[PDB]
Amino acid sequence: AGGTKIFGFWIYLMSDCILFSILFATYAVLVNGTAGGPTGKDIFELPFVLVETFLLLFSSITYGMAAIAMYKNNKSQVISWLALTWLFGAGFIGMEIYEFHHLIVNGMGPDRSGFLSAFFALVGTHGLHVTSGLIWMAVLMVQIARRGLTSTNRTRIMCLSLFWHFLDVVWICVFTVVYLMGAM
Amino acid sequence: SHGSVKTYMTGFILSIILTVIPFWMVMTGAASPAVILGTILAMAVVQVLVHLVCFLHMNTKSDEGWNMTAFVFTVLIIAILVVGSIWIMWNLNYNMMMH
Amino acid sequence: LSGCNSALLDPKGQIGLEQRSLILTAFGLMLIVVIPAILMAVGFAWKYRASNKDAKYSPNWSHSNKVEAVVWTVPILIIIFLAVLTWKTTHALEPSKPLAHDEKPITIEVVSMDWKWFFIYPEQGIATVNEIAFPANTPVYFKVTSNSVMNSFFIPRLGSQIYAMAGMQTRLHLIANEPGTYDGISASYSGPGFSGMKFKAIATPDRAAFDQWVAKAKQSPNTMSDMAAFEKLAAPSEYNQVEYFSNVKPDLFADVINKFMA
Amino acid sequence: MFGKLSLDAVPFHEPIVMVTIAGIILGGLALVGLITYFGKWTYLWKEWLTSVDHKRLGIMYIIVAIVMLLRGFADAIMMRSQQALASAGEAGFLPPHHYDQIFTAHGVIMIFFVAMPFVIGLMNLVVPLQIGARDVAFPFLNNLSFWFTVVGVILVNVSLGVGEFAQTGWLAYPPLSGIEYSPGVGVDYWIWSLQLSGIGTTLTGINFFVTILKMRAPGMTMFKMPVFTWASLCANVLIIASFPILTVTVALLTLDRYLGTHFFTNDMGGNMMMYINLIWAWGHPEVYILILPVFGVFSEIAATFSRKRLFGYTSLVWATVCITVLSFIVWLHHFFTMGAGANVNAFFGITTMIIAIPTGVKIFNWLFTMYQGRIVFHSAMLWTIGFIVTFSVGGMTGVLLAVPGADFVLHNSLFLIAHFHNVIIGGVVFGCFAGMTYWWPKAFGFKLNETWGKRAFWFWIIGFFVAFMPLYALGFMGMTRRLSQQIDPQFHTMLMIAASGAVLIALGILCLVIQMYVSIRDRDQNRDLTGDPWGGRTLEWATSSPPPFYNFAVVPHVHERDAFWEMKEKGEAYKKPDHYEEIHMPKNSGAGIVIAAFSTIFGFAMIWHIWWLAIVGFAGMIITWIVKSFDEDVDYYVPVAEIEKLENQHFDEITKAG
Ligand code: HEO
Ligand SMILES: COC1=C(OC)C(=O)C(C/C=C(/C)CC/C=C(/C)CC/C=C(\C)CC/C=C(/C)CC/C=C(/C)CC/C=C(/C)CC/C=C(\C)CCC=C(C)C)=C(C)C1=O
Ligand SMILES: CCCCCCCCCCCCCCCCCC(=O)OC[C@H](COP(=O)(O)OCCN)OC(=O)CCCCCCCCCCCCCCCCC
Ligand SMILES: CCCCCCCCCCCCCCCCCC(=O)OC[C@H](COP(=O)(O)OCCN)OC(=O)CCCCCCCCCCCCCCCCC
Ligand code: HEM
Ligand SMILES: [Cu+2]
Repeated sequence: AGGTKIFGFWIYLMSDCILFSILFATYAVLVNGTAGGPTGKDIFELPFVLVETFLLLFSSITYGMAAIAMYKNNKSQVISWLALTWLFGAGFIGMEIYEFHHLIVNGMGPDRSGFLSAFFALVGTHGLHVTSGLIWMAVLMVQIARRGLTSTNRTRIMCLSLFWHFLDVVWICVFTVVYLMGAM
Repeated sequence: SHGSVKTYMTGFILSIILTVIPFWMVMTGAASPAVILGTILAMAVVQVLVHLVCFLHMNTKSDEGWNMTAFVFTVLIIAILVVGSIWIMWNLNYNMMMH
Repeated sequence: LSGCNSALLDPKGQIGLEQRSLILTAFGLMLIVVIPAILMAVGFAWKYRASNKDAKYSPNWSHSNKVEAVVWTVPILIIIFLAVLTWKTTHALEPSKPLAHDEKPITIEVVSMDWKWFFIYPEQGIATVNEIAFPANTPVYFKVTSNSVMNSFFIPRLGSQIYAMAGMQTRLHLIANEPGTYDGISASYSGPGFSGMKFKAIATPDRAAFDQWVAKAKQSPNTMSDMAAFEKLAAPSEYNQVEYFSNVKPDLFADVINKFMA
Repeated sequence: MFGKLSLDAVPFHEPIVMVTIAGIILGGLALVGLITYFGKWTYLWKEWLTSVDHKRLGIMYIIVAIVMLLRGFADAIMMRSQQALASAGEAGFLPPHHYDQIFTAHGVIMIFFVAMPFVIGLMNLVVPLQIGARDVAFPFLNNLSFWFTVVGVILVNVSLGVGEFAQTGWLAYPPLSGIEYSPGVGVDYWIWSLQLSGIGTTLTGINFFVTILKMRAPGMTMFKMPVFTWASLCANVLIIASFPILTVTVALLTLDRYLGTHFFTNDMGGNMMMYINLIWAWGHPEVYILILPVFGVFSEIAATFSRKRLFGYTSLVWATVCITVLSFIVWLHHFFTMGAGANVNAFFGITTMIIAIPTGVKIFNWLFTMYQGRIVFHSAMLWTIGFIVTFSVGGMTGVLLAVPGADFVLHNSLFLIAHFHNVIIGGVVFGCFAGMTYWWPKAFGFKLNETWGKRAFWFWIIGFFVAFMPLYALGFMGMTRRLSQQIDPQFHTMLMIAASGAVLIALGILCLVIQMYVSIRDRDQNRDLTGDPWGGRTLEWATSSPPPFYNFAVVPHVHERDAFWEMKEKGEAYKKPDHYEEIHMPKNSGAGIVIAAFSTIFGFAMIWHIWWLAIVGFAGMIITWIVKSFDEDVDYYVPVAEIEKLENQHFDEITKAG
């Protein structure tokens, strides 16, 4: 039964790797499409990008503790370590929408250049993936608390372990190709 | 399959010495841009590698082997669609200037 | 797979004549593995069909080597010589590569407007729509661009084609070895009225006949001497007939591209 | 309703599009009448629509393709007539506003909806049967995939009814598809029909990958699988890897058409060459998603009707695997004329000829499966002998386009058109018709009529060479794709011969309908009982005529390559076991049509700018999905009594005719 879905979800994650790859090529070309607008060094508040990363690097260790607790059959600890993970992902999403709001209400929106478009669609897509992961983790804690740690909810914790840790793997390529390699 | 509390807290105490060093070099300025770009990219592959090794626990013994195989094949499709597209659109942009 | 008096199999240009001898080389480098493959599909389906009790029936014969290695080396020994030929011709028929000749190229700047072509002569100063002219046995320098959706400048009887994008200068080099009036078209769909982007490349027999064509071109009340006159020749129209303008603004082709780049 | 929707969007004064949308609204309602009269609405909800069963989903995938092969062909036979009228004086009957919606809605349909769910329709019906599995790895994801293919049909079959379709070509290009040169909702119908059908076909490429990998019988190694399963495995690595390039190249166009971004415009940073690059980075790999499962349909028809083991099994597998990886480094041969250098044109022009060596070795392996055999001339083998002749020419003229020196004069022109019709009509379409008549006894129980299947081949292959060889002599005369007005009268005599060939194809589609009708009527005489009508070799011929809902009562124990022709050769075929065990089958789920029905609302609202409705549709797609996870009843145990009954019926049918 299980394990076949985890492998299918890993294959979906590979398709997702390629999806994000297409967005890293569109940004690699349109990074200098900054016609009369703001270049990379001008809008990237680098400290604000660091605090995001540490809100997502904690979002992987706090889930790892949830997986360890699930392997220890400690449902209460699973909920406690999943509720804390949803609190760092929520902070990352809050800072992401705050950045996308500081950019839009100052004219530097997605329709200003080819750069900001290639920047709002690459970081914005990662934000959409993270918020989908948050919707998934919230609709999963409802099932862990309701039923328990049944054979169908142990797969969803491991199917989310791949998805949630992978979002922090893409981010290692996001702050180093968009923010670091841009504000350099 | 399973990851101990030592698999974590060793990919977490190592991923902070890889999310600070580039975020410090490229921030305060410590070397020539030819070495900064190499550091923030060599440490950007080592961190992804340590994540794949200790967060999405990825051995060769999973799924009869089709767990590292699918990834290694997917990297070959990214390195072909990215390096290919960048090469093409560098040859296309140059050949359409005001020569 | 036919046409003895067609365009591509009877070109009148050097860029076109060296591509015909390239199509006829590939067509013949592949009839070595296609004429057998089509002859074998018919000769094997007949000799061994169901009722021919005169052949060998061996339903235990999959792995061979004399028939597996010689069948996986003729495609290779063909593609190899079809690959070095590809490389040599590609590095010789490139659009950007200037033609070798002891005569200065006549630069023509091609703006693909909305369902009409616009040819600027920056040296003579004339700028005609839906018609070019250049002496035979004389290279030309097409600097093709677009004012609208992506078109494709194509003169089938003279040689290659090159796309045309809004802010972008793509270069093409053609030459007419014989005089005449060669048809031109747009080789990429461009919208409702794309079927009317049809110009005529009048190749003059000598230079004296080309100067007298510029003469009749520089004898018109029209005048393309401002950008507000170019934007007048941009109202979406179809089947634009030949129209000769007059003294043109210097660096006009550079002003068309320098509006999708600001 | 709200948004841009209004009666000024339905074509009322246009005569042609008024009869059509009054015929489909008449046919689609006569269908409801026929269904409700016979009372077959409950049976068409508990058995077919809400069905997690690869057999009943691989028949509903094909019914869509067949019922839209007619919708896509009427686009052809009309733009074949306009070019025959516009070439000699008369203006015609299709103004350039209504013709440009024809060659667009004909490439979008006959690729994504007549060729894609006909290749997937066979990879669904037969692949779970060959490997010895009782169902795909993810049953519910298969019903949802199908209903996400239909959700892209209710958006293209409605585009001619309310609004218009794209006027840009089947791969709508950036500067012409932007909101400044195509502002009407014709590209939004092109966007949300390929997007809501790409999300659905990516999930069906993950099914058959995991199915072929981790659902095989106990003993079928990766080098004992059937060649159709191997090709359907290599054609899903091209779905998982390439279709993500489509869900972005389209999604980047929506933002360019909705939020006013500057991805693909020509001003303020946008490169309108990045779309032409990405859409072909997917475009090419997508043409090997269609031709690889057809390289399997023909690998088993030749090895079956010739009564001979497939020549060089281990050389056909190392050709499909090559083509699977060699199809990602060739995608630039579609815009050789764009203006790239001489080192990238020539590089992408060599790697697209190296991909012809595996295809040649594949074509030559089939020639030696027929070398020393007994080639039964059943209509399914008639296509294969015709597929070789109709695909060698296509490949020959396509490698001649792979030369970027001969691709400058043979770019978009009536020489390009007839190559991807030579390799599709001679390829995919022949394979989609050779695999439809070869597995028809395994999908319904009776055998297709033969004296009409033969007449359906001699009009499709004769009506091709007399309908596209004229479109081969026109590329050398200097014609262009997508011409519909005032065609130079020099192209006349070649466009009338090319029109009198689509009439023979139409007669070859009428023959298909007559064949289906006669075979469905006279089923009680052309009936297949033993489950092995042709003398097959793979495991799908070990079942009954229609294999039961569970494929195999006991999962077969494979020991050799031809898993069934090896059991049937040694005698261990049709043997009855001692004790059956209850099967663990999935449960028919009706939450896949609802996620899809809630997706047409989202698409039809994002097209017509109905935001209050797009929000509701999007929520309904992620509310029927949240509540589907709380459904803790998704499987049931098929008891041993029903298995005993079915197996005893089958063994009775066998032993009474031995
Ligand atoms: C089923 C789909 C399909 C298939 C299988 C093919 C097969 C091939 N196609 Fe075609 N194509 C397909 C569908 C399309 N092609 C297109 C366009 C297109 C273009 C663009 C040209 C231009 O820029 O306009 C090129 C260069 C090719 C080349 C090829 C090649 C090299 C193959 C090779 O696979 C063919 C190899 C087969 C051969 C060679 C076997 C026969 C020969 C034998 C017996 C082997 C012996 C060995 C040698 C001869 C090498 N195709 C388009 C454009 C869409 C649009 O814009 O309209 C489509 C849809
Ligand atoms: C905007 O313009 C457009 C259209 O306008 C027409 C479209 O239709 C379409 C397609 C939409 C559709 C609803 C068309 C789909 C339906 C069809 C039939 C497609 C056309 C098919 C063909 C040309 C091939 C033939 C296919 C068939 C299924 C034939 C149907 C079956 C039969 C028996 C037709 C009979 C025709 C005959 C000439 C023989 C009949 C003669 C007799 C029975 C003799 C006795 C006479 C009587 C009256 C009893 C598009 C996409 C479009 O863009
Ligand atoms: C913008 C459009 C995006 C479209 C959808 C994304 C938005 C919301 C994402 C989905 C909603 C949140 C998560 C789903 C809700 C509950 C899912 C769940 O129950 O998880 C358990 C399930 C485990 O599998 P199982 O339990 O067996 O499934 C049976 C029934 N589902 O888990 C599963 O195996 C299935 C769940 C997989 C999660 C997929 C999430 C993908 C995120 C995609 C973001 C889109 C980004 C846009 C890209 C375009 C490019 C510009
Ligand atoms: C950019 C597009 C924008 C368009 C708007 C957004 C569209 C979303 C609206 C549609 C909702 C998404 C599809 C809903 C179903 C998702 C698939 C699913 O439910 O997974 C089920 C599968 C297990 O199901 P199974 O084992 O077969 O048995 C059934 C037991 N419940 O679980 C598995 O085994 C895992 C295998 C697949 C994992 C999830 C599949 C894809 C994830 C969601 C797709 C979201 C689409 C976004 C981008 C598309 C690319 C895929
Ligand atoms: C049934 C016989 C068919 C006929 C008569 C036919 C006819 C045509 C015609 C006339 C065109 C446009 C020619 C032009 O652009 O000038 C065309 C384009 C096309 N056809 Fe077909 N076709 C047929 C079958 C198919 C099949 C089977 C497929 C794929 C499965 C297919 C896919 C396409 C595509 C992708 C285009 C490109 C449309 C565009 O330019 O946007 N066709 N067809
Ligand atoms: Cu291709």
